Amino acid sequence: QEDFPPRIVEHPSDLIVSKGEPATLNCKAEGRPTPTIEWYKGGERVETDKDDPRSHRMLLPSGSLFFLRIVHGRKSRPDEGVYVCVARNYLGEAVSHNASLEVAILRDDFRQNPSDVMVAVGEPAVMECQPPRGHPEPTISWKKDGSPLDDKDERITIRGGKLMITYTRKSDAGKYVCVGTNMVGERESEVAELTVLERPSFVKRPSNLAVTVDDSAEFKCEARGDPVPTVRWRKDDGELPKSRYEIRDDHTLKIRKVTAGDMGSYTCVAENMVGKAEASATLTVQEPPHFVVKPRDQVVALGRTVTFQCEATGNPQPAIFWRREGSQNLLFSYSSSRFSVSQTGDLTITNVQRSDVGYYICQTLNVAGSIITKAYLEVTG
Ligand SMILES: *[C@@H]1O[C@H](CO)[C@@H](O)[C@H](O)[C@H]1NC(C)=O
Repeated sequence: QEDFPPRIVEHPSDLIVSKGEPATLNCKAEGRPTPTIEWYKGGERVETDKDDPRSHRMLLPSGSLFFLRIVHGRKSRPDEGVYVCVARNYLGEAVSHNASLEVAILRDDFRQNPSDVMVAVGEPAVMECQPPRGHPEPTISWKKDGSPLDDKDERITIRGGKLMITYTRKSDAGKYVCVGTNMVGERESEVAELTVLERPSFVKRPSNLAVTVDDSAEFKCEARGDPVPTVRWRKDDGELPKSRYEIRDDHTLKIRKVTAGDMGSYTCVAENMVGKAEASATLTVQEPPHFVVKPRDQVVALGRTVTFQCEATGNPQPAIFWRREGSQNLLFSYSSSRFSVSQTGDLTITNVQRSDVGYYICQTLNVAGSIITKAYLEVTG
């Protein structure tokens, strides 16, 4: 067929190429005679090996341009740019579509590094990140203690450049890093430790104690929490007894040679940086009984009613009971008879008879002590 002008069949395609690696910008054209190919970087002639065999750019018989390496530095940049191939034969000129030849880049320092988080168990946890500068744009991923982290958990959600934990479990604690990845490689960010702190609480709390005079007293107290909580005893109404207290290694409070006045309430206090827990117990000093009111010997006329007063005060409130001098039968606060004992301790004999004559013993007792006193009854006409 009679000679024809050039017609570009294949055009050069845009290309992003890794730091120092060969590149190929394809360009095929038809025409008779075979059209000579020339490359132009923004209109300027590209000096190839088919111009000077010292240039790192090679023009192929297939009309394609091969780059043996990519030149990108702080002083020179002759490979990066916009290219067009031109097919020229006996009569005619063909110009192709343009193509880009950009160097792939990925910097070191991050646009935003993940920061540490100190939360309580259950509180949500968020982590912010932005990858280091890079073209094409780097893709964000996360790692927990070397191993890669997944969105798989219902709570864990990775969106854009954020990490969200809806509720924290102790198991989420650890060292976290943000990974930026494009074609150049990977960049692992700065370590952002996440700590799951527990508020203070009591494993074993104090028990209310009743202890008599001169005996020692013990109040047990064990606490938990992360970080390990400091444990310190209080005295709600004053201070601890100088030279009479001792805080053991187990955290238990001991008051030696107890004397009334110690009688009150003591508090165990557990405290850490995330919270504070308190627990109370009372100490009961037990004083032996003493007679407020003692019965007095009295004469009652036949058939009338007599009351013998007996009132006592001790710690705890001491119980009271009567008994006739020779008898075994003990009289308490209610079968019924003419004899009765009031709640406060008084004995009342109703419709008296000559048989009722004699001493009536009053007896008070509590865990600490016991006291006795009597009074005579004289039945007359
Ligand atoms: C590349 O071709 C486009 C048309 O697709 C044109 O807009 C642009 O100016 C050309 N680029 C250069 C640097 O000449």
